Amino acid sequence: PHMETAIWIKNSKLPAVLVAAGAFDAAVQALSKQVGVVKLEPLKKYFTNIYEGCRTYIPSTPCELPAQLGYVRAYDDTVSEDQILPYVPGLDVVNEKMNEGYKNFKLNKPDIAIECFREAIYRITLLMVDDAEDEKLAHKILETAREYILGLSIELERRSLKEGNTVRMLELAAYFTKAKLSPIHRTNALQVAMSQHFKHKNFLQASYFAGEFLKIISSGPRAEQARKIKNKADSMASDAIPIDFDPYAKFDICAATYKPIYEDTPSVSDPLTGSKYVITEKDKIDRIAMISKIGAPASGLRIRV
Amino acid sequence: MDYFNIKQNYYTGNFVQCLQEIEKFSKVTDNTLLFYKAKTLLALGQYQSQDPTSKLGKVLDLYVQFLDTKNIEELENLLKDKQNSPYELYLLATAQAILGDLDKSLETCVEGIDNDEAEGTTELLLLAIEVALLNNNVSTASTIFDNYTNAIEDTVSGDNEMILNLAESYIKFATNKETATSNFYYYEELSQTFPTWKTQLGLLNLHLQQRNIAEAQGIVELLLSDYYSVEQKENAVLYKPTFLANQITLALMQGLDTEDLTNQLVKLDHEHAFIKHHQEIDAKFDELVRKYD
Repeated sequence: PHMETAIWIKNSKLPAVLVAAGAFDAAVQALSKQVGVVKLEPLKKYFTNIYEGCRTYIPSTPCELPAQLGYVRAYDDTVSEDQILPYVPGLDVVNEKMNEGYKNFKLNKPDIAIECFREAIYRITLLMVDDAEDEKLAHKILETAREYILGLSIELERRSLKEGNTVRMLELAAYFTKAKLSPIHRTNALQVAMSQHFKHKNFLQASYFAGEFLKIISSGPRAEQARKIKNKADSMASDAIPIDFDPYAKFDICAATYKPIYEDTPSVSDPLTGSKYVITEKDKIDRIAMISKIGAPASGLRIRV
Repeated sequence: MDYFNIKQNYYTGNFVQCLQEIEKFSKVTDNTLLFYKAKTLLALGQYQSQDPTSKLGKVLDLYVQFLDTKNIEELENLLKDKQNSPYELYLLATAQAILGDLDKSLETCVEGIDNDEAEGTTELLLLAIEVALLNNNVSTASTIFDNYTNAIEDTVSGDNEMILNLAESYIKFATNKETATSNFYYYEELSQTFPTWKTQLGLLNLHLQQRNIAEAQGIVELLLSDYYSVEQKENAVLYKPTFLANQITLALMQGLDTEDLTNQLVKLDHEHAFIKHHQEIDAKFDELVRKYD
């Protein structure tokens, strides 16, 4: 709240700047009305980084004197004294983290991958952007990030099942297929689904999934199995175990219960993530990034200066 | 007068040489010489009481002793009500500011900036501006600076022009004005004439300042390059804390994890500005988590 600091708060009251100006409460209150942020713990590191990220110390003369604070501004000498704001690491890094995510997805470490996407969702939350392309993009990334957190959260919950629940396990391995990931990655979802529906003589899906996969992978080791599986399966339209899954339908997967939310089905959204849940979940925290209240009303994520 | 060299080496950080410039005088019982000598020895971590006779060289021993016990007792004592020289005060002001009394420190500085002794005054003008900026007082620093400037004449600017440019620099650094031109070229030149950790680290700051994480990155890798972190372990272990602090901030710009391992070093090591702020901020946040139950 000093000579420099004041300019900042005077020039922009968006969270990121509030945080950098050392006005934490003000920021906490803004993220609350804007994105429905309620649980603060997994957000400390981010408040800290923003704050320390725009401050640097140069040594004082008699060395045993404490160093002098210097501020790192967002722009250079040639800018309206109006547009004097703090430096806040922007999207360069949001991507860097989104990639760590993908790297960990190919490696098969959902835990460590979900950890990344969450981080990118946090950095987007306290981002500071000037162009409108970047603001549009920030949201695009946020969208994806949750689709991967959601898709993996489903694969995880599926892996957490003890035999005997094979009805539900086939239900999940199918829903994972509905997580709007990039095709290249959706492959592993299809393969998991396609192969589990095969294993339990449910070639009605087994065939579906396999084909839905082959149409993204011409040839290769794994792609070749997809073929051999789609044939054998196609020759016996079996329905071993019918599941609550309609590929010819429109629905979203509840990020909490992992049951499908059809167009009628009453649902509530998460102000920040946008993930969808059944009314049962109203007023609890979202599973995509334990920060916001489901259904609480918000006035929009404020990223742009 | 002549020791323009003694000085020009001190304020650039190489006491390796700043001490050799003082050797060129066979103990001229000069206060300016006593001052920079005792001060330069401390820097090279080789201080040795330069005499208990002088009522300056004596304040020095007291000050050095002070540094080892954050105790201003005898220091503030053996000076009270007595009308002493700026040099004697400068050492007092630092003691006070090192302790945290930044307001009583600027008073001490001004008290002497405006009295008798022709010598030692510009050395205080700096410490006044430093102590003012530390205490977060930019314009007072500017004014303390502006009044002394627009007044004083060409001769004082002779020897001490360098002592002055330094203060002007620190003001520019906080003000964040001409950080890319006048100010960048200032540190720029210093490093390319006095490659010390001081000059270097300053330059590193102008890069961080400017978003040049690239150039910044370089200046850093270099300070790790043996020439500095080994072939100069001396006035290089002196600046470790501030250097880690600079790396943290650089690392934060590149979104690097290092934020933690790095400031482990400075934490379990020094308790300076960055860590003072770090604990301040870290706590203010938990104070908000309690608050929303």
